[PDB]
Amino acid sequence: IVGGYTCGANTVPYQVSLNSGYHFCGGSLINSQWVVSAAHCYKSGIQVRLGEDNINVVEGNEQFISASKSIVHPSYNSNTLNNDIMLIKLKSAASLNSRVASISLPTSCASAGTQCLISGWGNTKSSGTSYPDVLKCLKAPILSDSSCKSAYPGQITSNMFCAGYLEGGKDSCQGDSGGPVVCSGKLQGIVSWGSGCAQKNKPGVYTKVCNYVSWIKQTIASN
Ligand SMILES: NC(=[NH2+])c1ccc2[nH]c(-c3cc(OC(F)(F)F)ccc3[O-])nc2c1
Ligand SMILES: [Ca+2]
Ligand SMILES: [Cl-]
Repeated sequence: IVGGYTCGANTVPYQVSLNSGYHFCGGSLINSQWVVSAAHCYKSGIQVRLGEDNINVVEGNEQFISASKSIVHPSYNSNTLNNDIMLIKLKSAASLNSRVASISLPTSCASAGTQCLISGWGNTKSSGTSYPDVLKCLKAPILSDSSCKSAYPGQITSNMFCAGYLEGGKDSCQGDSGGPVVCSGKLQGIVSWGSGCAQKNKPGVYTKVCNYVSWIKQTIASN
């Protein structure tokens, strides 16, 4: 997260860290045995780490659970990143409390201007790499479709939305991929891609979760 702030320990209880010997992506806990992340974060050997704040120190509240399986959207396109969403089922269910909790899926899409919270352990420099130990947060608004398409002509599909600041300086970045974009208590986006991090007129692009709720429900109901 570039231009963000320290969230504070366990203030974002649905945030998870996907780990393979190091943190490589974020994700969101939606029920005690399922996590939602981005399809481009897919790899084998994933351990899901819940209740984290400093990812390099065991401080208490952490639950490390292995992934039993990851389900990448069948229409995911790695070249356009269209349908960039993945579901991860946990080997055991997580113990939910106030430090570990799931987030609700939306019943309707969010509109432009909605203020959301983006969090993650990704890079904090727009020019270079500084990876934080603790969770960083950024409050950002959803932009209009016209400004988003004007910023990335021919690259935005109906399953994507832009959120951020056109003046540059505040944005999600590499390492934040797969994590949550929460607006009014509902998971509306997943960190997907952007051109560099916090560059002027190059906002972040997020997977539009309201377009996948029946797919998430049907897939969880059959696995
Ligand atoms: N500007 C943004 N809002 C943004 C957000 C997530 C990103 N994730 C990545 C990303 C970049 C990668 O390429 C690199 F390793 F060459 F930096 C790889 C994975 C990523 O998720 N870039 C990103 C940019
Ligand atoms: Ca820790
Ligand atoms: Cl276009």
